[PDB]
Amino acid sequence: ESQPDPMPDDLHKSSEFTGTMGNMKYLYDDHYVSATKVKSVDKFLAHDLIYNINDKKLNNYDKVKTELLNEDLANKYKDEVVDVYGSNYYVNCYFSSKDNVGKVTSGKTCMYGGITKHEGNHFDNGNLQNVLIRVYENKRNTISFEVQTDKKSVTAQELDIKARNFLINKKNLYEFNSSPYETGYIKFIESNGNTFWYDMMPAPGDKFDQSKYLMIYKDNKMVDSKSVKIEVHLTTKNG
Amino acid sequence: ESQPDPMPDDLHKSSEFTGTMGNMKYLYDDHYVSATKVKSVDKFLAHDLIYNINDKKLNNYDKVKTELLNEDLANKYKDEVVDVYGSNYYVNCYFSSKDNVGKVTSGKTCMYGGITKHEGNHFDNGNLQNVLIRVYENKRNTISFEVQTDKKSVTAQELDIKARNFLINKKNLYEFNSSPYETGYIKFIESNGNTFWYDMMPAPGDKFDQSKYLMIYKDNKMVDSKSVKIEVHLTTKNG
Ligand SMILES: [Zn+2]
Ligand SMILES: [Zn+2]
Repeated sequence: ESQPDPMPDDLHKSSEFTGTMGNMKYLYDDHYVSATKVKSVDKFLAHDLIYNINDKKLNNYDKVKTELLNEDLANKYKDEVVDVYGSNYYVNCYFSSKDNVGKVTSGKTCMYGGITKHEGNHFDNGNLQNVLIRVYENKRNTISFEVQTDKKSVTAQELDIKARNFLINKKNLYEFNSSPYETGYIKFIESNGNTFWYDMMPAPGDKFDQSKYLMIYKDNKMVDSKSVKIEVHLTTKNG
Repeated sequence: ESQPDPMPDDLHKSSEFTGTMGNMKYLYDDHYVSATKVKSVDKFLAHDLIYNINDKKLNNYDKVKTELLNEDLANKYKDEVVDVYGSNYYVNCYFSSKDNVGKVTSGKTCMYGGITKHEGNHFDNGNLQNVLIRVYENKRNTISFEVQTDKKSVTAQELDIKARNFLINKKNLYEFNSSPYETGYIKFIESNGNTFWYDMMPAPGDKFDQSKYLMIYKDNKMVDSKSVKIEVHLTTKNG
């Protein structure tokens, strides 16, 4: 039922990415859209939902569009009061068919998934759940830290974003020019036996497409915060 | 992330099962445990939960034990008000360490999974959701029918039980001595892209172990009733 671990050549090597690593760092360093108790107002294409989410701090947007895997997954959340959490982008972000290619977008932002039902998804006493992350550097458990969440069923996105944010500060996961690591993947292990992973490095080439990379969250995958296990496996550029 | 379709030899052939097919038929023909708004009262082993569920019609039991994949999945539902639906058995059903091998059990019954949270899992107007089942006989769509459920997030077990029950009556899926079909599998396709299947035929040999066969529900797998697709693929013994 689950997805097997990555083989040597299934992973992206950072040395084969000749572009700016700061484009990857931008997506995980204190960067996220967070909304509370909202309902869908409109749709652009059949598989997406548009929301009226305003940026409090920077005020870079007042409307958010999130793409889902298909029409079915979108219509499931169309008229639901939900909470939103995910990594947004502006380059090649379209809300209408009259938008040209290369659009940088003004007060609107785009993202994938990051949707959870509001009703019945929070802890009884208004507490926060601690999720433990185990970090492996060259098959050696160097450090372990905890991220928090107010959700019982949380998207894999929220946990991954919070895990990378910490790693950028503590271990310099992503820097402007490059990365101290050659390969890296975040693996999720559910209490129902299901496992899956995400490639933490950008595809080979001199260009980085943010909207193409964030498609890994399109499926809106969720995990039980109390029982899920998370492992980050990294390998240094040296040895 | 998902499970690939079965290869020719991944499936059980009914001609290689020299036992009584009525043992398989017994588990799906108007046979199921159904409970409403209950909470766990005790535990036998670390991965299971015992409930006070009484049989209304036949009164064959007043206590039910359901086994889950592990301690984590069990402790998740330990203090939750839940609804139960699944296929039960009595042969080799133990509730204590003082139970001998081959126990037929009196007023107690055993099952796997079949657990869903009660709060926030029912349709707004008190309606029932119709789930369409597509039947393929020798790669040919012969018939299509609908099963019903009062749950938004239903276990794969409840749907499979209801699908087989209909097929036993309409197509004689399982009979006492044998089966008109050589192979058969029920495939689930989720709106999140995940797919998985179950083998509908008993393992080769002259003996049928009901408790070993029902372990396919141990993981307590659930699907979104409104968007899930179900396909039953069968092959006749002839051609
Ligand atoms: Zn909420
Ligand atoms: Zn209920």
